[PDB]
Amino acid sequence: TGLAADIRWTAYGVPHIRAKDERGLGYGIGYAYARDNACLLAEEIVTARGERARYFGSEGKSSAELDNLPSDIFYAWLNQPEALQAFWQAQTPAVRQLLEGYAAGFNRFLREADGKTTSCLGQPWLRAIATDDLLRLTRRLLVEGGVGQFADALVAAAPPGAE
Amino acid sequence: SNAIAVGSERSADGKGMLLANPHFPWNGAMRFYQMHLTIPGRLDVMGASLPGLPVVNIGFSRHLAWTHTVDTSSHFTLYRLALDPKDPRRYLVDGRSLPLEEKSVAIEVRGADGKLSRVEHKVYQSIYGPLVVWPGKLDWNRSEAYALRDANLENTRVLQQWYSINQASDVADLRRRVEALQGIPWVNTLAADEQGNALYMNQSVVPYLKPELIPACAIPQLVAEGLPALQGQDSRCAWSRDPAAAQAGITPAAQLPVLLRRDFVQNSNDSAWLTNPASPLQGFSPLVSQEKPIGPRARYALSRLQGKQPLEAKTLEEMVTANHVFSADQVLPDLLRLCRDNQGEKSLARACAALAQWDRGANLDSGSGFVYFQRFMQRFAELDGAWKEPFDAQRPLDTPQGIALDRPQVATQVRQALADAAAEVEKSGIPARWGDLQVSTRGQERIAIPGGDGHFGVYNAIQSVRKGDHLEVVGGTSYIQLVTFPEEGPKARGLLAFSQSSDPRSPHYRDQTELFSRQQWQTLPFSDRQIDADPQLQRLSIRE
Ligand SMILES: *C(=O)CCCCCCCCCCCCC
Repeated sequence: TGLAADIRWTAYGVPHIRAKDERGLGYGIGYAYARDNACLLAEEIVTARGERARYFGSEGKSSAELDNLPSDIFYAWLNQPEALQAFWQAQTPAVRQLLEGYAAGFNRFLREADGKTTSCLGQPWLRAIATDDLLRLTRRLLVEGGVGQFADALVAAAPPGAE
Repeated sequence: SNAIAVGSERSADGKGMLLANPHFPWNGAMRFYQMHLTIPGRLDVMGASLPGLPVVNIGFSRHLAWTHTVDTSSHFTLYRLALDPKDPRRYLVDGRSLPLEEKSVAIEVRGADGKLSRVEHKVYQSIYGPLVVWPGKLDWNRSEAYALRDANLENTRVLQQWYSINQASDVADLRRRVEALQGIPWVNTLAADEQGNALYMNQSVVPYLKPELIPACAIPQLVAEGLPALQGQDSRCAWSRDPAAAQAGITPAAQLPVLLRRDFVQNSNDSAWLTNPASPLQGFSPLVSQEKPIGPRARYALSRLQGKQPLEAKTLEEMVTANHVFSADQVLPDLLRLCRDNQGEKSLARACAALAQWDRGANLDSGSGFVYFQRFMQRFAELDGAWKEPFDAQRPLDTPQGIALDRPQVATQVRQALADAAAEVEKSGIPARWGDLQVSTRGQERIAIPGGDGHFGVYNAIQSVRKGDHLEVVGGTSYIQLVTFPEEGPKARGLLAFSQSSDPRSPHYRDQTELFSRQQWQTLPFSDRQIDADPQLQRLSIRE
């Protein structure tokens, strides 16, 4: 598209993104962010997709210290396709463009990465991202003052038996 | 988190000034990242953001700086359901039995053999939202269960909200943009502008219940503990509707705390109440803001801010870099008296000497007195009626304070806490200063980190966990930004404490962390002139 950005970096790797529109601005953000934090974002998107158990088994935990399977159940429930679609449909053109640009810029970095700044190169979970994945992250953060604090409790909620 | 906005009546230059000191994770989905965004002619903003978000979350622009702190407002309500006495998968609303809904999810699990298995899980839902179980507290038995309604699930405005903030010109504009949209999920906003306005807003997404409904709609035993919990068997306890709210069931902007001043506003995660004690914020819903005792970080900030002397940038910086352990102001004098009252008591000798020698700080060089103090305070926190002066609502800045050593049982219990704290410290393996113990691991190296837990009143709040022989930092001071507004353009200084990159391979994995260790803040370059003056300047243009 009009995916174009000019990026300047000052001391300590702080990026300064200039673009003529939101798509280009997102493109520069997603690219600069991937250079420093591709593995981090990939891991957190795995979490917010409810795919931790698929890549890591049930023994591990998310960076929020939830067990992988309870975490996956919670995020599968939170980030259902109907919820992501409703959220997307409610977004302004500018915001949609920011998100489209970010996914594209992140993916451009991933296409070119040779491990210079990417310790998880070659892992099967290090994958091109979609705008839906950024909506998954957004919604994960959105509920951190709410149902996110009750993720274990939601998973544990089962009706009484014969006791 | 801490935030201080200073206005024309207190700033040394008569313009606005903002200190942003959010305390947040050093790893993971909430790890701050610095960036400056520009669309020439219509957007120019710099600060830091959470992973995956193409907007600046805390930042500044030509005439404005803003920050956030987590608020004490409720952003959800629990609903206690009255179960159908004939069927625990049904619940009563106005005496009518309704069925729970079921939503199944399926998860793939990688097994011992490396193959995938499919696990199906049923999530039960009521009209309010999903059911939640906290064993021993919120059970699902044959009489009752709990559902949770999260107000931010329908907040589709959150990204638009920050993008709108990024376009704001000054404090008045920021306020208009936040109040119009009501997209902020769970934080306060504090801001200052070039003209010298200082702004505080408790403007977020909060479940709305009209005041007359609260006494009967609350679950008495749960609200007593600060859990927002409502009666789910009465349809009149549904969140209230109001045409002025941006989203059905949330509190209208007009009913949420705002304080606009020209002296200062501050917040360190307490309620709106004592944002500035000269103008207390009172009369809000319990779901919004309550007049509760303030934590030692806010008491510390208020002790430094009250008075009439001009505040310079350097004053606010030093409130962070001093590492003063303000909780010590409340108990150390009496703790020292107890030490002297017990001279020649073997079990207390090292503790008492360490405490007397201590600089009352969480500096790299701070002596073992800090560690003894921390372990003592964790025990003092469990004692009943040990404060000399309990919380006094008419003296909220100075209470609670002191130890009731004149009361025999307290003196005995306090002395025992110190002995116990000292034994725990003697037991662990300590040769050594605070920076020898608290570190951030980078590769196979460890960098000493100043600061201490916010619960001990250290403005520079740092949370750490025991890992092997050290305390490993996991959260706290993160993105630091201190902004003033000289004529040339905004002058911003700070750091990202854990550095830009979480990747050990990166040139920017530990560079600002070394600086954070030495507490050497740096320019945050904003203007083309500042960017161009940087001898490390690098540039890439990309397209597809
Ligand atoms: C101190 O209390 C912590 C302050 C953290 C500020 C975080 C920035 C604002 C929250 C962003 C929410 C975005 C959700 C998509």
